[PDB]
Amino acid sequence: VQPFAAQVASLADRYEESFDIGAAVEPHQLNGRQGKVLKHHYNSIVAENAMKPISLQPEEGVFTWDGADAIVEFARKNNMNLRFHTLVWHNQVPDWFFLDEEGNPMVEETNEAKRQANKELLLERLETHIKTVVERYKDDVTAWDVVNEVVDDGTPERGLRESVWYQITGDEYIRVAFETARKYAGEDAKLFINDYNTEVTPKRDHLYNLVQDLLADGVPIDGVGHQAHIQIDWPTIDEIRTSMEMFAGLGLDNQVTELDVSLYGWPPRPAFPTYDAIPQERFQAQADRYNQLFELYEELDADLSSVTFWGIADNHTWLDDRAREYNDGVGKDAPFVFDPNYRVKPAFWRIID
Ligand SMILES: [Mg+2]
Ligand code: NA
Repeated sequence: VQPFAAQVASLADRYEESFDIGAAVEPHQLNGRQGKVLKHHYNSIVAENAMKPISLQPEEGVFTWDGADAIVEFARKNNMNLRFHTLVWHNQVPDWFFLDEEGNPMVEETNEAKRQANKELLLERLETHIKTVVERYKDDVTAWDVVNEVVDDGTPERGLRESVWYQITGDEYIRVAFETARKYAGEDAKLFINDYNTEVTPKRDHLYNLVQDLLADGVPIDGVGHQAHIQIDWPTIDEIRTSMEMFAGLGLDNQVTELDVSLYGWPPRPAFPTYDAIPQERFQAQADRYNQLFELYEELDADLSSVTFWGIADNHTWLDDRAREYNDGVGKDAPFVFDPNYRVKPAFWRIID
C-alpha cells in the first residue's frame, strides 16, 4: 500500500532552493483532494488547454476567459507562480486567423503581392490577440510561452516548422509575437520559446540558431522552455545536460515545461491496456530514470528556474491519447510520480530524497 500524496513531503519544498515545481491543470481539477494535493506539492501551475489560442479567441473579437480565469484565480489563491501556455501555436488555433478578407485560405494565395497583404493582415491579428490576452493576465503570469513548437524535427536549412504561420509570414510572426509580448507584459516579464525534443540534433541546433537570430536582431527573449516529453531510455542524461548548457550559454534561462516520463518508446507500441496491467518493474525503471533526471536538474539549477509536469497524476495524461492512437484505441501510459488514485509511485521516493 503506497500512501495518498497528501500524506508525503512536498516536492515544491524539497526543491525550493533550486526551482519551482509545476503542474499542468484543467479548471475541473482545482478542488477536493486534487486541489489539496496541488496546494501541497506544487508552487507553480500552467493551463493544459484553457490558454491556447482557440480557448481564448475562438472568433475574431470574441474572447472566452472563464476557464483561464479559474486557473488564474487558483494560482493566486495558493500563492503559485503561473506560466502562460501559449500565445502562438499551429494547433488549437482558430481557423479565422488564416483566412483573407474575401474569406479564402491565405496559404492557397498564389499572387505574391496578395501574399504580402496576407502577411500584414495575419501579423496584425496576431498582435491584437497577444495585446488582449497579455493585458488581462499581465499581473499574474510569471513566464510566457510566447511561441510554441516553431522549430521542425528534421532538415539538418534553418529548420523552422512550415506551419500556416511560417507559410504566410515566414519567421516574422515569431518576432512580432515576442515584441508584442514584451510591450504589453512589461520589461520584467519572462518570455519563452517552448518546444519538444530540444535535447537531440538537429532540432536542438535549429532552435539554438533561431534564438541566436532573434537575440541578434534585438527581439526580446528570456529563456527556452524544454517540454521534456521523454522516455525511460531516451534521450540520455548527457544529451539533456548538453542541451540546457547550450541554451544557458546564449544568456537564456531554462525551464522544463511539460515533463512526462513515458513507460514506452517511440512510437508507443505495444501498450498496456489498463494501469493495473503495468508490471511493477516498469515503475522501478521509471523511478531510476526520474532519479537520474532530477539529479541532473539539481546539478543545473543555476540555469534552471522551474520544472513543470504535463499533468498531476496518471489518471489524466495526454499520453493516453497517443498510446490509444498507435494501439488500435486501447492503451494506458503512466508518466508521473502519482498514480491514478493519487497515491505515490516508486518515482516519487526517488526524487523527494
Ligand atoms: Mg533522488
Ligand atoms: Na534555479
